[PDB]
Amino acid sequence: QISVRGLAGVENVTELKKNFNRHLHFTLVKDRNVATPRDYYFALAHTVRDHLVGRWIRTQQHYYEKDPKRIYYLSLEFYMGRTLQNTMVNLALENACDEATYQLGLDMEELEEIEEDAGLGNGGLGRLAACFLDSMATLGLAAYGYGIRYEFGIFNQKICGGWQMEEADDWLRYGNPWEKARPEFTLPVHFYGRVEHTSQGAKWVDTQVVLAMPYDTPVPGYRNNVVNTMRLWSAKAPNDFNLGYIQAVLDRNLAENISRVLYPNDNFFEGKELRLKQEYFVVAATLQDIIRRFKSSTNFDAFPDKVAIQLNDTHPSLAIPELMRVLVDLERLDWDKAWEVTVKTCAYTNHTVLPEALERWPVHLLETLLPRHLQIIYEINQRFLNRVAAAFPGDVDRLRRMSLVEEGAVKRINMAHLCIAGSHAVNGVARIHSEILKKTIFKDFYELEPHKFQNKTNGITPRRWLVLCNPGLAEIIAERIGEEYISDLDQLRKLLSYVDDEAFIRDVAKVKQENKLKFAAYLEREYKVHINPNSLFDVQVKRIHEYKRQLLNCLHVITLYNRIKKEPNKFVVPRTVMIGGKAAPGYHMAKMIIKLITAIGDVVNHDPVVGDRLRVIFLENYRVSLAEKVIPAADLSEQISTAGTEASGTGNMKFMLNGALTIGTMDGANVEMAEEAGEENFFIFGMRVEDVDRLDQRGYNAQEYYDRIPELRQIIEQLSSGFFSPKQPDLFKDIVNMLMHHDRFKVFADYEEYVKCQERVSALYKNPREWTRMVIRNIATSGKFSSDRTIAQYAREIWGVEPSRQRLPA
Amino acid sequence: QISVRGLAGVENVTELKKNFNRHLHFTLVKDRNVATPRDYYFALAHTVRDHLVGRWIRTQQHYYEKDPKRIYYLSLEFYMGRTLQNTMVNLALENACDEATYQLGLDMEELEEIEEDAGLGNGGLGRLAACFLDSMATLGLAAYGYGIRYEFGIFNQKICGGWQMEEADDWLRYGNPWEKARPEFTLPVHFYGRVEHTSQGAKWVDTQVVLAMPYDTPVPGYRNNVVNTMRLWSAKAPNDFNLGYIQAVLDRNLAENISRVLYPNDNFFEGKELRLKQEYFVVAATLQDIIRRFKSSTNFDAFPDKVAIQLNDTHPSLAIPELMRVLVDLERLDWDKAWEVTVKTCAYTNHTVLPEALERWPVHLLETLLPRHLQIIYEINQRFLNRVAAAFPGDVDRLRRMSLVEEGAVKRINMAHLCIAGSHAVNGVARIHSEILKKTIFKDFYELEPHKFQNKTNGITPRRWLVLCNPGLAEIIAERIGEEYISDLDQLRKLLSYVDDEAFIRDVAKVKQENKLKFAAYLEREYKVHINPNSLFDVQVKRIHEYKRQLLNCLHVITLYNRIKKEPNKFVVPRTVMIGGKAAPGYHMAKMIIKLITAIGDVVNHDPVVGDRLRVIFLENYRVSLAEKVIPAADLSEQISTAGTEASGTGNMKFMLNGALTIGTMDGANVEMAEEAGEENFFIFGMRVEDVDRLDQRGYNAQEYYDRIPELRQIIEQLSSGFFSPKQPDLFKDIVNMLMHHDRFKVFADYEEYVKCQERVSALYKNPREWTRMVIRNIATSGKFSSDRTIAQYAREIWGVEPSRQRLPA
Ligand SMILES: OC[C@H]1O[C@@H](NC(=S)N/N=C/c2ccc(Br)cc2)[C@H](O)[C@@H](O)[C@@H]1O
Ligand SMILES: OC[C@H]1O[C@@H](NC(=S)N/N=C/c2ccc(Br)cc2)[C@H](O)[C@@H](O)[C@@H]1O
Ligand SMILES: OC[C@H]1O[C@@H](NC(=S)N/N=C/c2ccc(Br)cc2)[C@H](O)[C@@H](O)[C@@H]1O
Ligand SMILES: OC[C@H]1O[C@@H](NC(=S)N/N=C/c2ccc(Br)cc2)[C@H](O)[C@@H](O)[C@@H]1O
Repeated sequence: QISVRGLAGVENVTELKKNFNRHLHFTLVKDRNVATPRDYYFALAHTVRDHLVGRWIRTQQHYYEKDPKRIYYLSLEFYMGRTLQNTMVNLALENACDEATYQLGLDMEELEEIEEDAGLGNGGLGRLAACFLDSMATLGLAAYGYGIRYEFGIFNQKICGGWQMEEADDWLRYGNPWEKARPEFTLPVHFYGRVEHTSQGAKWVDTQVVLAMPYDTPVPGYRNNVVNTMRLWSAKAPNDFNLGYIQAVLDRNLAENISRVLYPNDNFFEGKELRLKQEYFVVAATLQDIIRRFKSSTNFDAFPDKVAIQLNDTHPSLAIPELMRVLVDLERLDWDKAWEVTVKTCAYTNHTVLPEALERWPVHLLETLLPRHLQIIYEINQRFLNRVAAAFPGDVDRLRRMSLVEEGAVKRINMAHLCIAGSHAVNGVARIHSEILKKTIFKDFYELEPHKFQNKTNGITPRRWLVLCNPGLAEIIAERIGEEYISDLDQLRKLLSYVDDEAFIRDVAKVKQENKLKFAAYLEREYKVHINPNSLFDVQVKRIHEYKRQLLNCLHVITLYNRIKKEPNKFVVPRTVMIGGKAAPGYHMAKMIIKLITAIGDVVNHDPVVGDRLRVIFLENYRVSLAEKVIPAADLSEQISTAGTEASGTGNMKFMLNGALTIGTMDGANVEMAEEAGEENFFIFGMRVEDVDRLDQRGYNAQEYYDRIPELRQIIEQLSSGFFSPKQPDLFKDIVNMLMHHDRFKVFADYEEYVKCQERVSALYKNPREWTRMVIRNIATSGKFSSDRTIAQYAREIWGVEPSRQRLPA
Repeated sequence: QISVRGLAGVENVTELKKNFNRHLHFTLVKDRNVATPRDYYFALAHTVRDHLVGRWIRTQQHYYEKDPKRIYYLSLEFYMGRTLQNTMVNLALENACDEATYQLGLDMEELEEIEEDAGLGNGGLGRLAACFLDSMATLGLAAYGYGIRYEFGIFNQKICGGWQMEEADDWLRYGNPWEKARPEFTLPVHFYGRVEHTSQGAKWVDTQVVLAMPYDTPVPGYRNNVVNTMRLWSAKAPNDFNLGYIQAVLDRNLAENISRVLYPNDNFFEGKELRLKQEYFVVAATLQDIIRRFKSSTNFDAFPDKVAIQLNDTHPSLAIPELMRVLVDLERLDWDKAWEVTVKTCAYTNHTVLPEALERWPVHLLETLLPRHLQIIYEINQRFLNRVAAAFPGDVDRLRRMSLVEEGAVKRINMAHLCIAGSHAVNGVARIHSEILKKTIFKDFYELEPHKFQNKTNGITPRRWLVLCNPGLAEIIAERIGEEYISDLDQLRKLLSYVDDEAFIRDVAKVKQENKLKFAAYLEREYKVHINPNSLFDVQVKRIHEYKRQLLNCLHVITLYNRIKKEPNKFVVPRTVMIGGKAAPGYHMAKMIIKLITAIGDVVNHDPVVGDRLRVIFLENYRVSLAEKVIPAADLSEQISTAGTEASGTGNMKFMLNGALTIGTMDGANVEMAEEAGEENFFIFGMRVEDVDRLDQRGYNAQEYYDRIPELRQIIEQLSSGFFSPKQPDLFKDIVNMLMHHDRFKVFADYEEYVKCQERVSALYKNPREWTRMVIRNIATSGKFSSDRTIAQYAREIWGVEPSRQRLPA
């Protein structure tokens, strides 16, 4: 039907149809009489996956013959979403499969909805890993993603009585057609035990063993015939485990619990032993696999020439002492040589500045679980601190600030300090974030080793985040500038010469309207909720966090409601305000915020005076597949974190690429987005980082704002008095108290500017032509935010490898 | 190569080769450079399984269109062994696959060794279920096997220092190519809760729910294109289960533990809650599936015309009150009608008379776990006992003897009594066993309802137990009488006219010698143990039980050793004595017996004076795949249970079919085997049932035997003094004490006759011609012991269905 979806050739369509029937029969053991919709999905998945196989074998074979430097991306999170459409897109099979299924009497889009998200991540960090894998394959890098195959991913969110309920994400229940178990590479991982010092070095003995079994998932590049591997480890008990009899067999569950569930606590570091076990498990299995592949090329001098390990935050930081352990204890390298190898191999990416999220493991935990690693960390620390002492003689406070070991009630290891010490490169994920790292939280480290600190501004893949989710937009763009932009997103700049083109303006606006109608219909069908598709779609989707300031959004919503109620017969630009995102299960304030949003909806949506001029909807179970639907439909992207708190954001880039305008603070990548598009084409408001700093020095007094802004006072009074919870008048007392007395994120301080800026948004929307021209100016300058650009920068400036857009033979 | 293995046509071989390569590539994601032996096995399994698919779909479709009466065989055990060769045999694909793999440079027999046994049973009862499934498919019956998909089957047995060690049988670790998950038939099973009595009947409420997910395995008939289903249930937690967060997800293991492991305690009934849960789980899921299929044909009068449920022992006895529960509580049938339906639907097969194996569930367990079922059982009991009281007025002791409820310390439900009450047919498994049921343990029930009691003598499938495991024997038989005997085993009688045929005598003896050489080589290669292949292979393989009297065998072995040591330069017929079998992990005496056997081996095998004249080997990890190897190799089958204790035995029939002579007591099916072959062609010794009864009346005094048999005294003295355990002189004091003071199985009482009978065995073996002629007389009369005969009897006399040897279209 549409051009960017590929050719639907006669031969290909015929072959797809016959392979679909073959799989239905031989693979699913069904005929058309008894086949369920799920059977049809699986038949299609197997049909498509067959096309990856040759490319996958020949890609890995090529890496064996050419022996390039290998990139190992270590993450505890890979937020992949669905795989079927992505695979079809990257293989140019979409139209052919659509035609083939149509002729078989099936709707392919309906089949696509059957696939579970691989929800193996929490939010931005997990999704970044996934975009990165796609870009590495598209850029022809010999790259592997390594993580954990969680049996249960991020919980499914249900809203019951306005409250978040969690249910287990049993995503493997029907089987996963995109994975291949690799039992021949099953590896032992060691825990507990004790250290013995012999004549010939230390030995880690009396350990408990858990097996690590790998599962490989393909990562296809965009039409280049490259298929890379994501290898995820699953925990398996050894067969003699605990081996009264019945109990011993049942107790195998204990060992296998390691890979059972993704930790969803993205707000607050919890020193939980099971989490520590997960972190070591992925690291130990991965490093043995890396070393095996390196040997199948004695001389570890060449190790950093053939291996790069990227640590996605500090979660896999144990790679540093584990690499030392293998090199010193097993390979018998001297300490200094081993250390040089380690440093040159490892690089570390930081994803946050919030102190409560920093991993600081109690020493007593590491002592019991990983006694040899603790010893190694102590030795790393002593040698590192000796370097600090030599560089800054007499600066004793610097020594305690930089120590990997934190003294206090419980001694802790600061994993970020370990990562900086043991890496040749440290990067933040947006220019302002990387600057904050050099100036504030890692200032001491920057002063010691300034060459280590880099920036790598985040990006998103334009395959999933434009071609897949918004084919209508991709197509009208391709009609004018061709298809090359899909793997060279900077080419979108050519769209600037179309900002005055009446045909293009009409098409951009039409695609948005179509996306909005489609989403308005998705809401009615799957959720029985009714929305006005001519309203401005005002969207804030992201995990619920105080720093992300969904509360500020709530305050605006109530302001709009109160203004309408005050002057009911005055015209206002109709809005559909959509907020969605999951709260970490133990984060009380975040759960209260969700309840607030639904409570506002309950009042606003049923007020007859309001009509269809304002609607507040909580988007349930926000996840990658829902993002693919809502983002193309959005007019306004809410990116309103307190300046200095959102390291980068990536949702912001998704909205920019898909034709929404952004209202945002100068925080994270918003700064660079505004810089690319021009500040005139962005709705910027609020404190800058410097203003926040000024406010902290003075002391933040929320009362001052309450006293001087009558509209804000009214909202707080409504919240306190039970206007939004008639039967539980004090329901929101925690929220009011926090806002009034302990708001780390200065919600009131940005309120006035936010509301005024929102008025300017409404003003522009009244003029559809000018709204759309500004939209074109955003899309046209979104090129920098391709993860292809990000990955090319990692490759050249950190990994020491050249990307390549050249095809492998088909 | 050999005729009974089918045609290796050019077209078929070419197609097998190409489908093998297709699976290696597309299914296993490998090419020949990196493929492991296990990959080759899987490629072959997938190639063969493709051939089942059309037949499987068309068989089930046929049952839907013709709507025959369906047979549901309920068992907690299905001891299937390996599936690959069996599938090839039943599809006539063996030679073609052998040729195809040969041309690809692979040894098919080597590939076959890679397959794990499906070890979903303990011994005879589990293996009987498997033979029965094969026969039901071969006889064209619309039959389903229903059980549990245990994650862990019978433990793998390791021998360490002469002691049994158990390890988990992780048989699904690499995936099972013979199963298809059927998620659309996932069903809820209820536990705990409480009963409410409303205006309109009882209601079972506040239950905990565990999901039952079915997995289908094909059961191919012998060359008739019939493929029946074995459906095994797996336990799955519902998604809102226990839904702090992390723990709730980890706790899902609790629910799923139901299908985790097979109970291996075949010696002693343990009232363990988890076992009770397994029993209800299989019953509840199966009955819903049965009823669903029955409705997809309101009127339950026709239920017994369309449904037969066979209960394999009392393990699925809860089917009776569960059927009542569904009929009364859910369908609202009156009690008496529901009961009539239930009785006409259910039949019960008893497999033992040993009191300690009888299931007697504590009332307090059923009260908590299954409160409604207990109420139903109480009501069944009252109505049943009212019938007893009317039939035998004033016989108050009969009332307490026949009650389903046993009074005592803890009240218990006698599940065997429940099964008799609620079934239209009760059968034993060999003529003498069924007689014992009528005369002793169920005498009261027989007197009340004599029409209910039947015999169905056990059988084995001649597909697995001749064609598959002994193709050489199958072939020399087919050369003379054709191939029809394979599904009509009575035709083996035609071999009687060959007992004087010199060519046939030579061939029978040659096949045995070849089997023995092959097994002698298997022992050296996989276990590094050295045996003389010209010795008599004296084999006792079966689970270790006091009643099976492996100890009696041990006493003979020691007798032979002592006689050799006494007269070293006298000629004796060389023997290789092989004993194998697993002991239930909590059965101390059985574990002591294994240690005794190995301890005897340790002395006997290293005595220079003995030479290669006597060797004692413990066959480690006896299981179906090992039985397939050792049984064809055996000369002498040890079937030496105390008369009245082995209900049937089936190992006995396997040896008879494969050319071993039998030394045995007149117990179980041995009686009928001797009757078929003629007593002159069997080595019968020892007490008959009547002699055992006489001895019990008098009182069994082991001392008397010890005092009057000098050779027996010597052995006991050697055992006591530490001759067989020099470093732990008292190791075997438990064994001696048991033999001397509390031997329920009268080992000493059969000793003299056993030893004398064994002398007659040695005498015959000295004359190979006469040995072989007697062997021919055994094989030729083994026809009655085909499970095809057994199943045809069940079909006609219990299920009310006619078997059919007619082909379905290919
Ligand atoms: O879903 C059923 C099972 O499938 C198995 N896959 C097998 S046998 N072949 N896959 C081949 C394959 C071919 C191409 C791609 Br692109 C990916 C996999 C997986 O190993 C199991 O984990 C899984 O549960
Ligand atoms: O760079 C990608 C994105 O990274 C995000 N960091 C995230 S999701 N950390 N999660 C941390 C975490 C900690 C413990 C657990 Br258990 C789970 C998650 C930043 O907040 C975004 O600004 C940035 O765009
Ligand atoms: O082993 C990998 C997985 O395979 C799956 N089988 C699938 S997808 N098709 N089978 C088709 C089939 C075709 C013919 C026969 Br005869 C039996 C099964 C099973 O459902 C899983 O339980 C198993 O783990
Ligand atoms: O009819 C087939 C065979 O049945 C056998 N019974 C067996 S294996 N019962 N297992 C009972 C059992 C009880 C509890 C558990 Br937990 C496990 C097994 C008889 O002993 C044989 O004589 C007979 O030939």
